[PDB]
Amino acid sequence: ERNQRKVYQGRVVSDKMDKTITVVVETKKNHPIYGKRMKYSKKYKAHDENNTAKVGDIVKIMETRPLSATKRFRLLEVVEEAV
Amino acid sequence: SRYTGPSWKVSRRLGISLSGTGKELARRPYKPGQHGPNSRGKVSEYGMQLTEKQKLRHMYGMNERQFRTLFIKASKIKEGKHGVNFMVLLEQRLDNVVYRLGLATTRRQARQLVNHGHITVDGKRVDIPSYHVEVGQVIGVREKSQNISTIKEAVEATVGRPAFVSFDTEKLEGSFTRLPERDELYPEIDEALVVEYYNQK
Amino acid sequence: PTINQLVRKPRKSKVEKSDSPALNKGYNSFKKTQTNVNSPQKRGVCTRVGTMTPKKPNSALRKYARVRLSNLIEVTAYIPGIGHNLQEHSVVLLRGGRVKDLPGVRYHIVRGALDTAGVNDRKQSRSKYGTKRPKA
Amino acid sequence: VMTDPIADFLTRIRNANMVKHETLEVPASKIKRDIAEILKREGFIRDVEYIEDDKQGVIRVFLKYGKNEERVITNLKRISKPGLRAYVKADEVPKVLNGLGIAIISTSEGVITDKEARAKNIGGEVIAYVW
Amino acid sequence: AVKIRLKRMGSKKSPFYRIVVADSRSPRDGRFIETVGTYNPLKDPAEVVLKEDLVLDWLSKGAQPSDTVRNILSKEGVMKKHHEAKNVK
Amino acid sequence: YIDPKHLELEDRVVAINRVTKVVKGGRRLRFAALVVVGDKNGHVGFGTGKAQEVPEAIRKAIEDAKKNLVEVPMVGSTIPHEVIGVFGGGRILMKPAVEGSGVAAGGPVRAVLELAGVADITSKSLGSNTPINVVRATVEGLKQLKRAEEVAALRGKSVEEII
RNA sequence: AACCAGAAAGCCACGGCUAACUACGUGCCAGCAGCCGCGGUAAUACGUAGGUGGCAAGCGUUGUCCGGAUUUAUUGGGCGUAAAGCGAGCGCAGGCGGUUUCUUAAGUCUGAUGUGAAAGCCCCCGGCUCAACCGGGGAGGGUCAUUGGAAACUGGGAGAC
RNA sequence: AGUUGGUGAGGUAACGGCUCACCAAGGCCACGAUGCAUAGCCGACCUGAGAGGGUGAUCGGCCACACUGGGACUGAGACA
Repeated sequence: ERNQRKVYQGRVVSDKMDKTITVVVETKKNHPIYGKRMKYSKKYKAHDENNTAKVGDIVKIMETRPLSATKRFRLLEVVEEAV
Repeated sequence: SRYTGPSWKVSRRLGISLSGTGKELARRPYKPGQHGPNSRGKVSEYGMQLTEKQKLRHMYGMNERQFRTLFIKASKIKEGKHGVNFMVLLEQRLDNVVYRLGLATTRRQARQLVNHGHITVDGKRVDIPSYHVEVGQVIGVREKSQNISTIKEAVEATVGRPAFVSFDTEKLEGSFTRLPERDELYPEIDEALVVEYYNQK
Repeated sequence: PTINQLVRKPRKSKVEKSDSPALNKGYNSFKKTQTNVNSPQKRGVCTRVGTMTPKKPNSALRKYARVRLSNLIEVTAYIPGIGHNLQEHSVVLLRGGRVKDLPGVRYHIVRGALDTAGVNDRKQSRSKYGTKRPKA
Repeated sequence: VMTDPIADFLTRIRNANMVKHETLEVPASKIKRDIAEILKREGFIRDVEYIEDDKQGVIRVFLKYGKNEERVITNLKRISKPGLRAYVKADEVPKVLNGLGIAIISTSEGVITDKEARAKNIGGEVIAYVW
Repeated sequence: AVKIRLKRMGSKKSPFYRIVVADSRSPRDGRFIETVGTYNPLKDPAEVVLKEDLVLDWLSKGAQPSDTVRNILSKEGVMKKHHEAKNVK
Repeated sequence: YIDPKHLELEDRVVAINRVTKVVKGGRRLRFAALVVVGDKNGHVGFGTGKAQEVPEAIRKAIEDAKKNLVEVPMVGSTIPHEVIGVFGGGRILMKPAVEGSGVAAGGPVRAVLELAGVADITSKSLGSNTPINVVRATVEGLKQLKRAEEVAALRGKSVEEII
């Protein structure tokens, strides 16, 4: 650790694939011309080891290196899970 | 050319003192052309502003293209007024230091003498007509031959030595005295139509 | 309107026309392409020349010529003045400008700018019509 | 549906000012009382009193009229209406009528005027003008 | 193969150079890394204005000045101080 | 308010109109002018009349115009603040300016502003352009113009904590 | 450095907008025009005459882009009759939301640090006998990036009326 | 439909469906995917009060092309 990466929060949508979850980070921007707070979403694909998290967990992830055919972050910590 | 007539037919249509009562009036105020013995209608407010501009153009003979740039830089103060400080900056010309102080007689004596290079200033020969003369700048009249008597023929009939620039005789030294106003230098009238002509030009 | 109705509508604009659409060559070589070519003037060859009558309230015989250009499009044109240096089957160079009382024409030719020559007596307005100044 | 209470409060002040009488009854809450205190210490209001049993307010407003039946508060309008929120940084703070009026800014320390805002280098959300 | 050298910035007949460090692949007036001092060709003696914490700390990084640049920067004895003072070790 | 005709005057004719009334047989036709009147120190007014010749019509307009006089409060020979006046389509924007920057105003509004003693101002017509409603909206806007000592003396507070 | 003002001035319009004229032969034809519009003994729109009127080796014309245009109006527009409330209802998704306690701090503001190449447009000062050329400084190039704080308002969680 | 993931091997200056062999059917989309058409991008330039609108030719930076389309070799470096 002589140089930091970028860590992102978010929750989980779907993880039907092996060793792989799907993380949605989420924020609000402005319209460039008008002014209200539009919201939007992305779908990352982060690598997991051994089926840790499930559907609906807030989890956080880190930028890693190119790990597969574009699934590129590593899971850190199941934070808050419900059923 | 910078002059395209007798300066009599052209200055008839205007008929103004030109400018600070340097008087040449013999038979100016009757009408030019061959509409002259007959009458004419009223004047639009565009025409009055046009005659104001053409008045301040046949006075000096200079250009449009430098009047704009000299007009812009009077907002360098930024706590004060523009066209008044423009009227200040309009007379720090090397031609204006000749005329409004008492270095020689007339503005065309200034400009003809500074059109070929027959003056010196500050240490070497110069030729630039529109030099931004500043405070403490001894302007000479080619001191290598300034003791020809026509120079001292010109110095004696003084235009005026106000508190904006002082004058000395023995060396022809002119130095900016104090920060003037409108009431002293060109008392006091003609400004209004020029700045109106250059607002939406 | 309101705000998020202007978000999901793009708030469009009011695209302008032109006035001289035969000065924008819809190309004819090699493979007969389109414009890149915003022009001040074109040339062409005349195909018939004659006269036509104007609208209300005027009453004369306005003289015209129909000229097909380089860009393979045919537009009628007007010929100015009394006495013309541009006639049947020659090069002719075009201005852009519409004559009002005539219907169905929006170009008139320049004349004095090619093979054509120009003025004879207008010593004050001699910019138009092609002829050098008599220098006395 | 009463989808904004602050605009209701401000239109009640304008409607009471326009037909020129002295009292005003407002079902009220915490931000309304705070901007009432802002206007009171800035004196656009003559006086306020507070009466609450269990519910919204009410705040009774004692308006101000001049000594020859003239009106001292002349207009009043919102800025950040709910749907287009408006935020102003600490060196974009407006100065209305060359400072002749004031402006209500909900800063990160609370609800103050613009002069107190520029004397702390804090922007924030602008609620409304009054002048 | 970095190489500190000149860069011509004239008008039409009156040049004005700036001593600048650039890779040799780059053109005469293209990019560089930094501008280390300058020199009027005209008006001998024209000044070598420097911070001179750059030349001393830049040839020590490893660079090679050209013909004119070395033969005017030898007037401050720059690397001779340095490889004199490589005995500091 | 009961307007004293004791200060000086100054005049400028804004516009004249030749105006008809069709009657049986011929056509009646009348002239009608529009003249603002001021002292260029803070009392300006306007008025209009109509007649069948220009000098009598402008005499009637001046004679009408001497019954309306307006404050036009000043500070530093410039408006205190922003003014937007509205009268039947005359939206007229006015705004204080920098010292010496001139008058930025067209025909039927420069004659109002210059004849009151203002030299640092911006203006823009916005909507109506017929010369009567422009002048009426101009004076309607200047009527809305407030004053420093007024606003400082209205509330129980004083001046110099609001500047 | 010996002698000259000699070698050495140009171009389009004048019915209104449009400041910038008067008069002569031309005769609903020949013609002119950016818009309004002129032509049958008048064209103050063809030629002539002096003028008049404009920038400083130029001057008119064609074509293209921005302004004036609040004539896409966020700043900054509207819908009774002028263009413009669907023939009317039920409702998925979406937009927006009563009062209050605690709490997170996504949005919020702010301190410090890193960068926003060189040349440009600026400003100050020098030289180029004044245009152009170079020099050192600064807002100028972020909705930036990291690190530290506030919980007033809107999101979020636990509750309360 | 090598499309998305896992296992193993090969290969590359190195990670990786980049390529193979096997197993499971995944992935992207109204926050506009896929399809058609136009266009090199930027410092900047013109214009405007400003928000903006238009353009990317002189000079500087990057990318891409060598009659048209493929393919390798030498070489630290080219698919020249």
